[PDB]
Amino acid sequence: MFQRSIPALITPFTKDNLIDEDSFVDHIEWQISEGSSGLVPAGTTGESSTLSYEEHCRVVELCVKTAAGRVPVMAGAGSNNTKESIELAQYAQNTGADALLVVVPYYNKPNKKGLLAHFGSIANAVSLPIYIYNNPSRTVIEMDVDTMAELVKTYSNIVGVKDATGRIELASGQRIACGSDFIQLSGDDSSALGFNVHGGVGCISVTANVAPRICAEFQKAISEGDYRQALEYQDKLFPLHQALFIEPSISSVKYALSRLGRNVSLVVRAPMVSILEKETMFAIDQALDHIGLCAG
Amino acid sequence: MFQRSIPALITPFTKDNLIDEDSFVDHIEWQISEGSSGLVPAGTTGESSTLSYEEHCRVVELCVKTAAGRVPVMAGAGSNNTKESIELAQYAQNTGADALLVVVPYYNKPNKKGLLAHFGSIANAVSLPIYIYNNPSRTVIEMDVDTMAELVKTYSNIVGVKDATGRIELASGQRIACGSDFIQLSGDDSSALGFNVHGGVGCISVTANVAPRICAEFQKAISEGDYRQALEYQDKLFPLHQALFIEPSISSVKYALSRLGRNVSLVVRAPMVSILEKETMFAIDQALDHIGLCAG
Amino acid sequence: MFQRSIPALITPFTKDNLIDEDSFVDHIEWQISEGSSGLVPAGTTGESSTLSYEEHCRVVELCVKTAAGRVPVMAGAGSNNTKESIELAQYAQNTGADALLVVVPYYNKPNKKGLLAHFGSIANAVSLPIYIYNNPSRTVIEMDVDTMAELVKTYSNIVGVKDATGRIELASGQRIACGSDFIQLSGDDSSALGFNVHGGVGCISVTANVAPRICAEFQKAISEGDYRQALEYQDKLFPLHQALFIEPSISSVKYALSRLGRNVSLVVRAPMVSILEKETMFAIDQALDHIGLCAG
Amino acid sequence: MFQRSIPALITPFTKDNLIDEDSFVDHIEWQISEGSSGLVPAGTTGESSTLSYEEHCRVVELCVKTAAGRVPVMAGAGSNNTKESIELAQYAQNTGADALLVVVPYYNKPNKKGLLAHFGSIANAVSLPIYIYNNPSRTVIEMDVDTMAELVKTYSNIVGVKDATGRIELASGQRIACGSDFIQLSGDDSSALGFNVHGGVGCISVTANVAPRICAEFQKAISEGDYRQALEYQDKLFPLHQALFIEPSISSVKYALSRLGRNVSLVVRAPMVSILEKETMFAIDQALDHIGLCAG
Repeated sequence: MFQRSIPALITPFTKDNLIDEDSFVDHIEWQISEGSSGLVPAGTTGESSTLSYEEHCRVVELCVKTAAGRVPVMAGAGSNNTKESIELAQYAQNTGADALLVVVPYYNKPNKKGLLAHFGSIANAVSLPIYIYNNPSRTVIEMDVDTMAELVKTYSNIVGVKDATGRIELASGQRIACGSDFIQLSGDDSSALGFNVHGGVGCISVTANVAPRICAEFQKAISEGDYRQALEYQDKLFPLHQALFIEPSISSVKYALSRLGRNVSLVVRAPMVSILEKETMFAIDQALDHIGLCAG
Repeated sequence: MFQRSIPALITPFTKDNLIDEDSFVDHIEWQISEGSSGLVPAGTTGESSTLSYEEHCRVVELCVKTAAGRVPVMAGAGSNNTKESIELAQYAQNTGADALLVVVPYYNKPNKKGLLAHFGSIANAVSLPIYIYNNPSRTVIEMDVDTMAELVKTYSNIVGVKDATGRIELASGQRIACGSDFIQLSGDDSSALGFNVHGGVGCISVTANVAPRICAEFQKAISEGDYRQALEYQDKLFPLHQALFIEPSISSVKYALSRLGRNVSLVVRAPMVSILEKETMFAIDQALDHIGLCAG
Repeated sequence: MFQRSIPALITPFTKDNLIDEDSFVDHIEWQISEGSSGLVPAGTTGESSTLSYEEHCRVVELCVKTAAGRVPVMAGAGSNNTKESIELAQYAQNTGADALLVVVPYYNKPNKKGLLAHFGSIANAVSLPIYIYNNPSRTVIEMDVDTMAELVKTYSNIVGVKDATGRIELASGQRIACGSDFIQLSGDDSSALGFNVHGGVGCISVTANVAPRICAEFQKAISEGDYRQALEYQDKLFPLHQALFIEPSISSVKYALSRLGRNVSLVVRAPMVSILEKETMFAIDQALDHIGLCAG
Repeated sequence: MFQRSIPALITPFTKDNLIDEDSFVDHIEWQISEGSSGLVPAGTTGESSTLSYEEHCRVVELCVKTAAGRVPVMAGAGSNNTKESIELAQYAQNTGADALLVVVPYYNKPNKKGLLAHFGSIANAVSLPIYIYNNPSRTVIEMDVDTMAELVKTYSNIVGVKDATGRIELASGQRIACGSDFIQLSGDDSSALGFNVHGGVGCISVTANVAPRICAEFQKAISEGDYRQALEYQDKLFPLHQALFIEPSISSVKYALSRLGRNVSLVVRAPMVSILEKETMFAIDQALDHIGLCAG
């Protein structure tokens, strides 16, 4: 269902700090027409932390409605509050999302029993497929392979993992412990290539917001086993993958989009800021030039 | 205003998962009568992450009402959403809190510019004193000393720090950069003794929920400069400090209070769980009995 | 020159704690005849830390003489003492080694200028090609890509890197900064597969000591672009890669060899010990059974 | 036997890269006359890693000879090679050292069983008191409290710890597990103050090489229980402690001694370098002048 290049969509805002619905719809349309194979609205790159409950639901509804069955929609239903995660997940199901992205809880640092209770509670409350989002660079705690495999064995609707660790030996461990039917998606753009050769089938991507066509061509080459061409694409994309997280990626991505001439405002929500250092903007501009996408 | 032993209060719940208002009031009154010098409602140990906005506000209101001016109240007023932080902060001010505890944002990892924007926006929105809560073991990012000093220099109501790093060299750096008038409180029970000799004047404490009298005695000895006596208390308390975070301290504290005969249910909100391993309960019971806390 | 599967050779010892020269020769012969493409004597897996200067030179001499030009020999010349590294490197050159493996200095933690001085001093003292061995899990410090690229640009005989980080995004960075002529070898068995698709051409391997034929077949499949078959080999080898570093790999490898019936004693040198936990030996035995190599 | 301020002595070298025996003797005599209470020759700050066996021995012999029983001498006698450690330890005993400093092995990462074998073999080979030097920021592995206690319980001449973690909670854990008779010395200048209030009785110090009198005064105030006075010294010394490890402290200490007019050359052995950035020298000079150390 989910494969190849899947943007973790930004959430654009107006000058007045409302959801810029027309910008969001346009970005989704453009993503689909440039070759993105799926959509993740209201994830981390979507600024889930600074959306109200209502706005989070609106972002998911609007992504589901816009996509209109053309590509599958994996709605962000992440929080560190299990009851709220259930409510987000049930809203996503009822509005027509195809799957759920559920982050390992951050900040309050549950132990293994707490992870089983969190993901089990969600799995019991919805019938949609659930993807575990493992990102210890943000959550501190990391779901281990034994816990992942136990969840996969216990609950039919826990089907996959967004693996943002960038440690691809884990892709092999997860493939052996959970089975080759388990859907593994990279959550780290710069190691997505190696992640797929170890068993992954796609990438939930920051850079795809900015360069959807080349990211789609990159993932197509991997799926066809043209790993020579995929490396050629890797070498062209890697400087952009890296430039987009010199400073926080949500600000960096929106800057890159405006420099491409897209209808996306620079506005982000505190504690994120839109101001980038001169050297950061130049690193992004040169990485975009290097993929032609700008100057050539 | 804030000094010696200050519990980061638990938020007790009923078997029906409502706020146990009677248990909360009794806990505060017991804490005061045993020597706690101040109160922090709706912090991390207070399960702020699993409280709704209205419950969080109600916990703060109740704590202010119950303290009745006997001890100062530092309300938890911080999330990783600046607008929500301002809303919790302004509620706390209008209901009569004496100060605010504002955590460095977790999960979404702002950069230094974002920290200045976050803490600056909160400081401009209230007139109450603000304490920066630095806990990188939960937030991943760490506010550095230059940023902390800039905030103190820029905003007159940014007045202190909850320093939960456990790296007491930072106490010396913050004392020099921010001034000896900057109020430093330990956020790490096990290193609170050294923290104070480096410049701190108290501890926002997990263990004080369980053992408020001995924790108050420990801090009193420190403020009297009886460091020999403070080290004897340290040796009695350290095993309990340590046993309470074998598993998440929220669950462990409520287990301990229940065992001591306090009217506190075991209930916690997912992803916390109340089930503890037997080896964990055994370690807690041994540390409680070494101190001599069972009335029976 | 160096490609595919290259064992970091163990150094066998007799009951009496001398170098077991006949065992070493036999292990080398067996490695070559099973398909290993190169040899690294007196590296980390070779217990370089507990060899005398004389014994280190003897191990390199004996590996060079045994190999007799059939496969290339990359001699360990690593220490955290630059003068001693020069002496080891010059001995290796004079005895007929084909290249040098030079670890980033451990324990004394030089800064970037110190790394330039260390690797530059060695590059000036020999004409052999030098491979940088980056392993911060043992050295704490990590050579960054700018430093690596500067060394490669400055000195003709710094030609490659043993990259033991297991973070394969670095393979892409090193490929772009140092050029595709730069020889990158994985130093992490479990991520070797993804490391090669990102630009690597081989692996300096622990597991190859134990399963040289399958490791050689694994690397052959990668070099032929049969990444489907390589993944099949990965899934068979990964449990053995992981089982060999539950406890220190030098002890684990020698245990595995004796369980295969090879003439290798269990003896290691303090502070390493030969005693393995029951659960460790069983994890290794099952991983060997899973590659048939034992039971079938 | 060991208490208050104990420099980890630098090893000065000549322009020809020989041991500057005259400079070393003058440094020791100056350290004693300024209040240092003991001496550690041929430790980390003494560039043990770049000394030959015969130079290391000569540094220890000279330090013992020069101290002339006025202050005790704790010889560096530890590498990551147990047999070499025994040889350095036995030399130190036979030349008249009072105790031994034995680092947890670096680079080759023994497990707990290996630590027991390492420290046990050394303890059985000498009758001198042994101090465990725990410095995971250099060794990666960290001796845990259970292992330390087992060693103290098993070997009567394992008597104390050099604890360079900077995590003073470990001081409380070691005091409880090993006994209040276990001698704890800080290995981290910046946290030495809190370390002592948690149970320590002195500091094996980098900064004491540069500022031995004020460091001795600082430690004297602590042992007198004048913690208010100790905090005033902390505030004066902390900027110097910090400035001396902007770049490797070996280079920074010799730079500072040279600037103060001591007969100590700048020479260091690769991979250390004597060249410091101007911003580093400026920070050191400012911290030296804040204390008032320039005679001119």
